[PDB]
Amino acid sequence: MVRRDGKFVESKSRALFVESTEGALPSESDVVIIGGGIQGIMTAINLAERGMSVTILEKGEVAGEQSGRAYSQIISYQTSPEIFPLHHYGKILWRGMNEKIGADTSYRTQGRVEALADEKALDRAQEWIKTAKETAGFDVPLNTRIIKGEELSNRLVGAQTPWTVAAFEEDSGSVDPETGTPTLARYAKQIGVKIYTHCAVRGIETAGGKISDVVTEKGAIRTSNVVLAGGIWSRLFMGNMGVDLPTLNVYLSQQRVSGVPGAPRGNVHLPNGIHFREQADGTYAVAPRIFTSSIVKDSFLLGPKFMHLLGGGELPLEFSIGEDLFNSFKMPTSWKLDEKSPFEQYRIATATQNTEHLDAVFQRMKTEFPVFEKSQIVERWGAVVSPTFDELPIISEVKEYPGLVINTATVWGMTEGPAAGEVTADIVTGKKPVIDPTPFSLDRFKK
Ligand SMILES: Cc1cc2nc3c(=O)[nH]c(=O)nc-3n(C[C@H](O)[C@H](O)[C@H](O)COP(=O)(O)OP(=O)(O)OC[C@H]3O[C@@H](n4cnc5c(N)ncnc54)[C@H](O)[C@@H]3O)c2cc1C
Ligand SMILES: Nc1ccccc1C(=O)O
Repeated sequence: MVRRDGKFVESKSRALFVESTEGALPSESDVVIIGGGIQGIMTAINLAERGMSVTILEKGEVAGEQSGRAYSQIISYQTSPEIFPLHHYGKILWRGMNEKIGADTSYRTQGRVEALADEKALDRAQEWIKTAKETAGFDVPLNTRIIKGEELSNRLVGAQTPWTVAAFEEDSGSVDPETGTPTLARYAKQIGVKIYTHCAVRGIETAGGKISDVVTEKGAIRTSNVVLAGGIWSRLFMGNMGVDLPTLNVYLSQQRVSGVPGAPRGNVHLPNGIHFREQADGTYAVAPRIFTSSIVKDSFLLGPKFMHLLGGGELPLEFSIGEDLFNSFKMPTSWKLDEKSPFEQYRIATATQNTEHLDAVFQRMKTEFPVFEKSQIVERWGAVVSPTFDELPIISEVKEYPGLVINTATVWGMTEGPAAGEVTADIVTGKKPVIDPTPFSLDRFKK
C-alpha cells in the first residue's frame, strides 16, 4: 500500500522574524531580487557591496521556506568535481561571515564524522578524499581524512556499535537555519538592501529584449536586472514566462532534540540511519534523511529525467499520494499580472511532517547513544526541496529574457549560498565569475 499522508500546506516561519523595510516600494532599483531565502539574501549582499541599489521581494517571511528549515550541515564531503568548488568556497566564506557582518550568524566550525560500513564504503571515501585534496582551490587545503581506533571512539563517545573507520571532515560547518538567514537579512538591510515581506512578485514585464519592471501585489518597480531566487516556486514562476525549469518537489521532515551530558559533539553520520548535528544553542538537529515524493502532475511531466532517482536507484525514497495530486492539477501555471497569483495563497509553504520517520531516527539514535534516552523532543517540522534531475544547481542567465538571472534548484543551498550569491552577482554585472558557472547553465537542458 502506498502512503497517503504527505501534504503541501500553508504554514508559518520557524525562523527569526525580519521586519520589512518601512514605507512604499521604490519606483526603481538597479536590481530586483525575487525571494528572501539564503540565495536571494547572499546575492543581494554581493550586489549592494558593489554599489548597486537592491530590493528583495518576499511573498511571506525571510527564511520562511527551505532556508529556515534545513538540517544545515555545511560540508564539501563527497561532492562532484563541478560542485566541490561551490562548497569549498562556501565554507571559506561562512568562516568569515560573522566578522564581515559584525554579528553572530550561528555559524560554527565543528567537524563531521561519518562512520563507514564496509571496505567498499572505505574505498569510496579514500578515493574521493585523495582526488579532492589535489584539486582543493582558493589556496585553502582540504581538511578531510580517514580516522580509526582511539581517535574515532573518542569522537563517537558512547557508541554501542564498534565502528572501526570513518571519514572526518574536520572543518565542516554548522549554521542554525532559524538564525543564519535572518541575521544575514539584517546585515543586508544595514548596507542598504531594501526587503519587503508579505509582498509577492507576480511577474516581469519585458519588451523588445529588455526587462522594464517587476510587478508585485503592491505595485511595480522599474529595473532592467532581475534575480529569481524563488526556491521551490522558481519553476512555477518561469512557467508563466514560457521557460521550463526541470525541478521536482521532494518532502522532508526535521527535528530538534535536547542536548545531554556525554553526547558526541559536532556532526555525526552513521550508516545505520543516524544523523545529528549539534546546534549553537545546545540542542541537536536530527535528520531522518528519508525522501518522500508526493505524486503530482509534475511527477508525470518530469518523470523520465528523474527516474534514475525518482522511485529508481537505491536511495531512501517513498511514494505518497493524496490531495496534492488533485490540487496540482488545479494549480494555475499561468496568471495575468493584475490578478491574484498562486504566491499570494501559499506565502510560507511547507510539507506536513512525518512523525513516524522522526520517531524512528530518534529511537535509533537512543539505541546507538544511550545518553539520549534522557533527551526530549524540542521541535519538529516538515519541509520541501526542489532539486533538478542532474545534481547540479541552476545559476544562469535566461537567454530568452535579457537581464534575468536565476539562482535556484539546489539541495545544498545553506553551504553553497555565499558562493552562489557571488557567482550570481558576477553574472548580473558581467564580471568574470569567481567560479565558472557553465556547469550550472540552463543551456545544459537544451536539445
Ligand atoms: C530538510 C532540509 C534539509 C536541508 N539540509 C541542508 C544541509 O544540511 N546543507 C545544505 O547546504 N543545504 C541544506 N538544505 C538546502 C537549503 O535549505 C536550500 O538549498 C536553500 O535554503 C535554498 O535557498 P533559496 O534561497 O534558494 O530558497 P528558499 O529558502 O526556499 O527561499 C525562496 C524564497 O522565495 C520566496 N518566493 C518564492 N516565489 C516568490 C515570488 N513570486 N515573490 C516573492 N517571493 C517569492 C519564498 O517565499 C521563499 O522564502 C536543506 C533543505 C531542506 C528542505
Ligand atoms: N542536504 C540535504 C538536502 C535535503 C535533505 C537532507 C539533506 C541533508 O544533508 O541531510
